[PDB]
Amino acid sequence: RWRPGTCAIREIRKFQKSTSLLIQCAPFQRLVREVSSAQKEGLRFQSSAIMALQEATEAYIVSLMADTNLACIHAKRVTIQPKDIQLALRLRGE
Amino acid sequence: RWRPGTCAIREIRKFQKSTSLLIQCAPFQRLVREVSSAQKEGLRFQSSAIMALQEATEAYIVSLMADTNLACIHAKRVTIQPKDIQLALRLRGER
Amino acid sequence: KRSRKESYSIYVYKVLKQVHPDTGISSKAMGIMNSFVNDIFERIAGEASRLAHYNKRSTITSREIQTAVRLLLPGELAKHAVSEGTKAVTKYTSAK
Amino acid sequence: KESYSIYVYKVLKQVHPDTGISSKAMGIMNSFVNDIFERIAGEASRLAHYNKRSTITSREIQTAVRLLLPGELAKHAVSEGTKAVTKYTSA
Amino acid sequence: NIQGITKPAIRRLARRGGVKRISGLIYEETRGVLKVFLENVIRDAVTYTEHAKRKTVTAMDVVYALKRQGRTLYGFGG
Amino acid sequence: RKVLRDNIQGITKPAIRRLARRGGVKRISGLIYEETRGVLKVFLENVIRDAVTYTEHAKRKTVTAMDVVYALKRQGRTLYGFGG
Amino acid sequence: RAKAKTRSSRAGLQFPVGRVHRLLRKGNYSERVGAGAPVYLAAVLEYLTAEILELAGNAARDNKKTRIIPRHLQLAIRNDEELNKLLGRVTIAQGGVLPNIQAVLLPK
Amino acid sequence: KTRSSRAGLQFPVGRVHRLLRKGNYSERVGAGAPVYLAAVLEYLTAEILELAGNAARDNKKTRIIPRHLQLAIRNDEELNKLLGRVTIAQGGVLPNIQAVLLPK
DNA sequence: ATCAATATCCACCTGCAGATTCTACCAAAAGTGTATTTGGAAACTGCTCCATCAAAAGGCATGTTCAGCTGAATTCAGCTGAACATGCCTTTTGATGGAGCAGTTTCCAAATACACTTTTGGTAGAATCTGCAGGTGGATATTGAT
DNA sequence: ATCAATATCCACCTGCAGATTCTACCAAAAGTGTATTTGGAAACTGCTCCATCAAAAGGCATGTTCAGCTGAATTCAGCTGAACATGCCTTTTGATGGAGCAGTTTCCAAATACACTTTTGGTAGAATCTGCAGGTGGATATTGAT
Repeated sequence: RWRPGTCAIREIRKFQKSTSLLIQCAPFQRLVREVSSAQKEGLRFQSSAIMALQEATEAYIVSLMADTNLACIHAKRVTIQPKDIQLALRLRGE
Repeated sequence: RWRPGTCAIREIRKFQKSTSLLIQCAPFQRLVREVSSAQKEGLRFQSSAIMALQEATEAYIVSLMADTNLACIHAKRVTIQPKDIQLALRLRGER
Repeated sequence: KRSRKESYSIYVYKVLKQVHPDTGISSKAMGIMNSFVNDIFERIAGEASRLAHYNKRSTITSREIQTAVRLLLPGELAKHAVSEGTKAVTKYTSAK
Repeated sequence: KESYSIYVYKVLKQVHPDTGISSKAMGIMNSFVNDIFERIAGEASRLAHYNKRSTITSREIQTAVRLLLPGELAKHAVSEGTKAVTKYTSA
Repeated sequence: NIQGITKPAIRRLARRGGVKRISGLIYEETRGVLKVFLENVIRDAVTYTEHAKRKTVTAMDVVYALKRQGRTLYGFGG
Repeated sequence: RKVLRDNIQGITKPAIRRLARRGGVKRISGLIYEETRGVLKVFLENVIRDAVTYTEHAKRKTVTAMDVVYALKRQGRTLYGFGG
Repeated sequence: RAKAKTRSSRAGLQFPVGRVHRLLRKGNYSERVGAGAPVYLAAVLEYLTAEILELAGNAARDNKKTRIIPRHLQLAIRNDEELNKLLGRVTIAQGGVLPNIQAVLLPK
Repeated sequence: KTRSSRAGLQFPVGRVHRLLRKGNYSERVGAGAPVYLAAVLEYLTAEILELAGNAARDNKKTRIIPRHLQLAIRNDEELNKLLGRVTIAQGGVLPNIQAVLLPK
């Protein structure tokens, strides 16, 4: 039986080596059309256009996760907490 | 005798209420000309132009101090340390 | 050998007397105002130019100014801004 | 509709005569070239307006390159640009 | 339907970011921040499309919407 | 002009203390002042670099305030109050 | 002829629509510039200046002064959410800062 | 005989000239400016393509994919400073795990 | 520290389906060659604005002490999150039908760019006012010790 | 809770540095009248997008255990803030020299606008390579017991 954190660390290598989409495409399009119809009904989407949203969201959130983890390392911890996410957004000029 | 931290807290109020320059103008003007002559000999400055540098540097450093102090509050301390500044610079998208 | 240069000082003073007839304004604050007006004008005009180029169109109508205002101003600022702008445009078109 | 694919392919055959490139990477390259062209042209236009000048000479492009490229890259960029300008003017 | 973004997907995104340990209370703040970003981007993109007098949202509209927020994206036409 | 030497000594410790007090800091470690002067000098070098480039393009020996405003705006730092 | 009324009076504004028109033409934004664009833009500029000037005037009177100085402008911009979101990337000379001390640093 | 060959470039000086004129950047456009700009663009493209090709050799592949571009940009100092505000589709990220989280 | 034993990657080989590379043509930019304008470079010069330069002071920085209070270091109990196994269903992948838009062309009514001529509001001093900066004095609020 | 001791607001006064108003010009909008584009309206034309439907599968959701991690509680050495004496240097203010801008004029080397004449890169097919997904075998790393 593997130690806790070991299967997680060697997972980090899998995802930092791969580049494929890390989000299921079907739920992501469901949400995109939800918000799009929330701002304007009867809007259509290019197949390429929705792929652009997934890449941008993945990159933004990945960077946010790295910065949150930096906030934890600084706070002398490993477990990320919502106390850390709101710190990153506060220092990001956002 | 004032208790430690009290004279410091009431300092924050005065300096956060005032707007005047918190750095002596002569040493700041000496350094600006140092760097400018470091990049090109025989360069002059408008009297107003150096005032522009001081305001921008002061504002930048004040904002950096506020974010560093936020990093300290998050790390559960009050004393700011260089371990906190390099965190702020890393998250500001500038370092 | 004495020169001249245009500025928005007089109009800012007119608006100041509009909203607060008693209050004055310093020269430094006037320079702040000029820089602010120029920055906003540059932002709006730039986004308008990009909007024009994006549709293979070479002209700038008030529609592009309206959409740029909708893009650059956050919320009720954009709502009231569009309201006053449409009011002024509809008042100007009638040429009354 | 125009695109920079062929010229990117030419430069690739210049620096790597055997190696190919995927279509996604080609789109990356085109997007990059357009973004950089936009940066340079924008700073050049602003520099033109700042001096009540209505024309854009290669001097403004040189100063914009010196402003937008950080350090070790701007020297090489200015060298190649002035090289191309001299080689074009002299013949 | 924003709840459709599953927990293991957020775990994978965090693991790509280099995080070792994840609290359970993270997922709420995560979906919230994602929803804010998506709402902003879709707002600007839909304005870009609605100005062009069209009903279809092309990828260039998204690229412009992101570029307005200081987030250049390559790979879809600019 | 002059072979200046040690002008960083002009940024006093109590001056950095005052700047930090404006930033809302209550307690300060001794190791702060070094990193402070470092970051300040780096920022100043960048801004003066861009301003001197603007001047050398403007065919002049004097660095006006508009040059500083442009240099700051290039770094995403708009400044009001000296455009006129 | 038709006796001249300025464009500002025809639109009911305080900002000169003609000067904005000249800046739009000579500004290298587009080759041709419509007729309603300078009216619209001058209207928007007037509205925003009125906003920040009213805020600065009230903030100045709360200090019991009858003349707007840069500090009043900084307080007026930083105490509002939307204006601060618009000018987050801006600093004001002679401006000062917003008085804010975290609750962790306060006495107990 | 073309301007691109007369200047010793691979990028079309004519296309840059047309884009500069029709782009609403300035009323007048110099003659050496498009040459200069096309030269700079060619140089930077050559830089990034050499870096990506070398990274593809380190991966032992003969076709440039977005991952090679991301790795080539993020491993270089100047290019990373230039494109810090940019994301690359199909790109991934730089493999980096903090030293605090490792065993031993 | 060793050591046996999984599990887990890593290195090299391998076939193939899908992109990739190579070919055969043309509207539209690119190139050449005149007929012109024109911005801007060159030369003075009028003149602000910068750079030194002096000097006392008094405001502030420096150096040293001392104590209180904070950051660092340690222990540890409880719990939260990871690992793993399970089974079920939501996702992908493939294929069709057709419908609602974009996109292409064509042709004007309307809007805007120019080319000149007057009419002013805007700007730069001159001449006036006038809130604000320092400086006192009183009345509170705050802080620290019993 | 009291009580002494500072630090802090608040108002007032006055002289003045600066904000305001008044006046005299003048660059630039406003007005008149042509000449030029262009967005847009109408009609097609394909073309991606949306909506279903099946099936293979692998990822998701659940539940259980357990280990390591995080928060709470304590201690204390050392560090940093407040204080005080000492002395050093940054501020104001005036005046000059002159250097370096701005402003003004003048005249080409260069840029623009067109009229034709080529060249080409873009689009739509025909015909090849090569990383993706696996597969073994070896090389490491982990985890657990001596």
